[PDB]
Amino acid sequence: VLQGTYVDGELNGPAQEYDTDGRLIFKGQYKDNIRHGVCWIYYPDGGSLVGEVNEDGEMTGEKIAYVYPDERTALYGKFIDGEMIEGKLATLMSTEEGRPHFELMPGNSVYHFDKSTSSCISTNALLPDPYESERVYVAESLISSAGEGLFSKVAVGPNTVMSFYNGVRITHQEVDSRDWALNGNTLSLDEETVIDVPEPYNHVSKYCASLGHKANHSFTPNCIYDMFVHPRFGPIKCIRTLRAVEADEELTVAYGY
Repeated sequence: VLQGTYVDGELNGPAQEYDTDGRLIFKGQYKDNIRHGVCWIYYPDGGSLVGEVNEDGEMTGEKIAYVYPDERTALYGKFIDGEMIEGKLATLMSTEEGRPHFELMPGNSVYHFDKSTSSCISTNALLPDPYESERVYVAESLISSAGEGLFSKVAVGPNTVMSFYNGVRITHQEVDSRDWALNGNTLSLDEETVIDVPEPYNHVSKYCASLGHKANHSFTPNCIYDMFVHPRFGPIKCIRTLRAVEADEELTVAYGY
């Protein structure tokens, strides 16, 4: 559903778009039937993309931003048609009138869209996700037979995205062909895809771009796997709290597949 102001057979002025479940997914304005000015695109997971659109109404420019679900942490910079070419870490300081004002964080790390393949998990296996690194850490699990576990660095309420589950993308068939010892870290993304963190990447000294594969299974979990559109990893899953969680609590999830 689209709701917009129309002047002379054409959309002109404020407009909002909802998806089937009724979630607001876009807020902006149109000019001559084309999106115009500063527009906001919201993803079901709470993340968003904001910036002045180009003349074809596309999220293309040098001052576009992807904003994480805390509505504060952002990756600011060059995007073409919504795909991040080069984003730098920043903080959304305020939104006077329609527009966001960003403050860059110190540092030289730049981020870009880097969806994985069957073989390659990442062009920067050791560049941590900035939003996740402030929320969780890996340490020895309190489940005895488990080994390492994922813990919260801070206290947060229900429905909070804490970690991302990225990995190589392979087929359900390949996973169901050879077996068990190699399937420790597989998660079904969709009917056609399975995400896996194999080989040497299962260890944080070798891969720490995302840490979701570290959460252990539990039958009374405090988190859940959820779909997530990430500006660097693409369509993946994230780990979201099911209830309030205190600082240093182990995060556990129900079986995915």
